[PDB]
Amino acid sequence: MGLFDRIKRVVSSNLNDLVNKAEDPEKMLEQAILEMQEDLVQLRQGVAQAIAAQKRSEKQYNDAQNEINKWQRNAQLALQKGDENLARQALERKKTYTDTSAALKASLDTQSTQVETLKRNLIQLESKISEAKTKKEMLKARITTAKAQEQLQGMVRGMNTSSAMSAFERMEEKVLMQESRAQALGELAGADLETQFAQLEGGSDVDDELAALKAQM
Amino acid sequence: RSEKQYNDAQNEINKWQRNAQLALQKGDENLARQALERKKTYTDTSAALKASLDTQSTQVETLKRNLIQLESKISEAKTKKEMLKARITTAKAQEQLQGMVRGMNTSSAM
Repeated sequence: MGLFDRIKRVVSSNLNDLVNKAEDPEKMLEQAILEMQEDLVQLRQGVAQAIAAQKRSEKQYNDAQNEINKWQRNAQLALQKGDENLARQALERKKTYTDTSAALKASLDTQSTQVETLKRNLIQLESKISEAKTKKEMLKARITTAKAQEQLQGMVRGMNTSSAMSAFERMEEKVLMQESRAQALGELAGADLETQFAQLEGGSDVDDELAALKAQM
Repeated sequence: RSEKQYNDAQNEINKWQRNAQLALQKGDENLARQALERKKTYTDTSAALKASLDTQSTQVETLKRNLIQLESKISEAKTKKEMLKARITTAKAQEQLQGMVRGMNTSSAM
């Protein structure tokens, strides 16, 4: 058991590197965004359920409030045309209705309080997804730039990592060597001393003539 | 695209402030409260988005500079190519100078 663990760790490292070779940032950076949005959808549906529950609760509040006044008006009618007992019954019912309405509003308040937090959380979700979507577009351009920035960095005369400039440097070297050979075929001939001696006298003639002509003028 | 989104958010912030104006004129306090609450979130979003637009511009600056350097290097290489072509065509016959000396027989013409 102290050896099978090691074997399985080695196998797992093999497989994990075999996979991490396949991952490609350009497509993964978009699949991640896709899944994030797909989950935001379900969160939205949950918030929708919560708000619907709140709406139903407030509708019940409204119905109870309406019936309270309905029974008060019917007590009015009873007292007008009926007797004291009928008004007593109507008022007794209206009391229970008012109690129910107050008790229900007491909870409607907290329901609204909770819905507020839910909506705020959803807003934060949307902001985070937007930021991630911006970063995706930034990094895609970074990728497409770095994929060829090597073709700047190979421009230096030293490194041969860019065959495009390597086959240029080698050709330049070959041409320079060819010209050097053709020229040195002269110093082999022995004309270098003759050229040096001739130029030791001919070099300053132009300057001397210019100076003399300036003096004359 | 990022800066366009910034502009849209900035526009809608003022739109909601104006609608709060209208609510306070004709409506009630709760409507203005709702409008201001929405405008707060819009302003927060706009500021957060500009915070990243800044760095995006910073990166684009470096990218453009690198491209400029690329173009300069290619121009220099293109100049060297034309220099070395003439060097080649000269050295291909400079042997017909160097054979002119009385000693070497490498030039059958002389």
